Amino acid sequence: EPIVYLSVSAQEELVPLSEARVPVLDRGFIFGDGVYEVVPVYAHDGAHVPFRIEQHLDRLARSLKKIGIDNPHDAAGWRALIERVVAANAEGLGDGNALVYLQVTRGVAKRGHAFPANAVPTVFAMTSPLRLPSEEERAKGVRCVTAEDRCDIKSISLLGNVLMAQHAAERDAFETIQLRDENVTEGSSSNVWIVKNGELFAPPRRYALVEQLADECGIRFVAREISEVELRSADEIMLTSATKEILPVTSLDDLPVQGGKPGPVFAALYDAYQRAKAREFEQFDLTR
Amino acid sequence: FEPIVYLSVSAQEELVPLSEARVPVLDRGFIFGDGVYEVVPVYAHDGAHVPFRIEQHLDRLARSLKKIGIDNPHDAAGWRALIERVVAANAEGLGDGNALVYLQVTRGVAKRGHAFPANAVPTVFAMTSPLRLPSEEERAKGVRCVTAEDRDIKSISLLGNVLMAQHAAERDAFETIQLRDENVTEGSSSNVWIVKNGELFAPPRYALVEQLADECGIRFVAREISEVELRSADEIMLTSATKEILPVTSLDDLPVQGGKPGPVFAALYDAYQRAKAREFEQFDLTR
Repeated sequence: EPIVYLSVSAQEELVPLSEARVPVLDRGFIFGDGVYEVVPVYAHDGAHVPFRIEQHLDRLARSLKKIGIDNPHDAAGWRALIERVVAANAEGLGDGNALVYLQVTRGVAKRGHAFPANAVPTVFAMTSPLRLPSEEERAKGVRCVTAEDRCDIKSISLLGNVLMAQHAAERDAFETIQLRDENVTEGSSSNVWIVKNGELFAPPRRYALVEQLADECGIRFVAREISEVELRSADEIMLTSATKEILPVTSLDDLPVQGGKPGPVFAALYDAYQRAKAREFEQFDLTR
Repeated sequence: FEPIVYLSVSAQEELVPLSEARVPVLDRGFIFGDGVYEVVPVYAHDGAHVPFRIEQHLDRLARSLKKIGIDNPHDAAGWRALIERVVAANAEGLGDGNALVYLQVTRGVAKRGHAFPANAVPTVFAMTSPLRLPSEEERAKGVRCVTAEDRDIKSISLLGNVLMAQHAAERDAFETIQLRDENVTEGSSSNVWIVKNGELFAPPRYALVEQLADECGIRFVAREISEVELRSADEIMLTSATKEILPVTSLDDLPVQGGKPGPVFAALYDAYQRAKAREFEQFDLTR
């Protein structure tokens, strides 16, 4: 059985794999909020010798810096941890090649996208046998296929969204509205709508609920690209999400949205949102 | 009041205090970010807690699971019952406040490998949390937003890489080489190199393969590699810490040139082994 190292909330253990478990609100589990590095450790003369250990640890330090996690160890500290985990697995590795897998996450906190204040990184390290490609694979070569490089789903690979939410928090902002090719896409955790001349717009697929609310109110809706210039000259801007319901945006990059007050299309859609709730409450009361 | 959460791992389920709820470290939600989530608002009304648009939320969940090839653990009724259960277990704690239910499904626990594991059993996690809706003042005054560009690092948000590794597996291939704007980017778990007229190329930003090239006298250039250039390359290679360097001799069922590994591969592979040899000799000397 693999013996692994795990440090969570500043407590560490070196345990059989079957005993190693992480809290469900670790941001590595909820948000994919972490980095990893793999160090090959080659069998040689009855020892296990890490390869390019300094370059790998330098890359890990750069990955951590890139996402704002303070490195939990200096180079000597990581080497010692690697040495420890390999030696604890000596019998299982035998004289075969191995790899050391290192993972660091932003740690455990209440679920929320931006960086939490009081978080201590989680560190996981394990070693497993490494089977290099065969003489035959090397002699014959391998087969590859091509595909288009890869959004439409709510996945838990959310490091992107985390960084955009942190981007907003750093600027004392509620949300980051993202642009691609001078067109509006979405917020880190919300959908974006605009109003011009009493009509409602969203980027091309919309969202059934808000479309239904617009319909109810007699407000025309069209999904089409919204340019950055159109966003900055909108009559209203709104955000929606399950947890935000619908909210007006009245300042954008520190400039006011039209007069800086919420507008009448926001007021109409917000009241319609509350009627949609009222109707579900009434259906609930009837069944009850 | 300690929140009570639901957890199902490797086909075993429990309803436990939050402080007791933990998942195996090799859960693919932890290692690869390989999973989806849904949030259902649960509003306080007349002493009860009433889910809002629960059918729409569960339909989205079902579609997302299907999209990434995870078997859906419940039908709509089953999900509604689980949600009802989790909320009732937390009744005392929610009081007369609004709440949300957070549902998360991952591909489950296996040996670390990017492609889908055989007979994997999905992990399910559900919890409640208080929901504080925006204030009357936030609604009255509105909120402040900023803008940024929508977008390099070895992260554990790897669901895209998983899907590209599985794409190769589905096709009995070793790796998927990705194209963007008809230029090569990278493999699901490797870097891609080509050779043309004895020169080595990689897409623009390995120090190691560049070192190996230099040792061999082989000119290296980082520049965009088009799909056309990839398909007509003299050699194609993949690199990673665990693959070292390997020759690609077939690409989408067409041979790479003659279909056999070429001389630049042979040179770089031997240089890779000399780099290992030197690290061993330095180790032996300090030992």
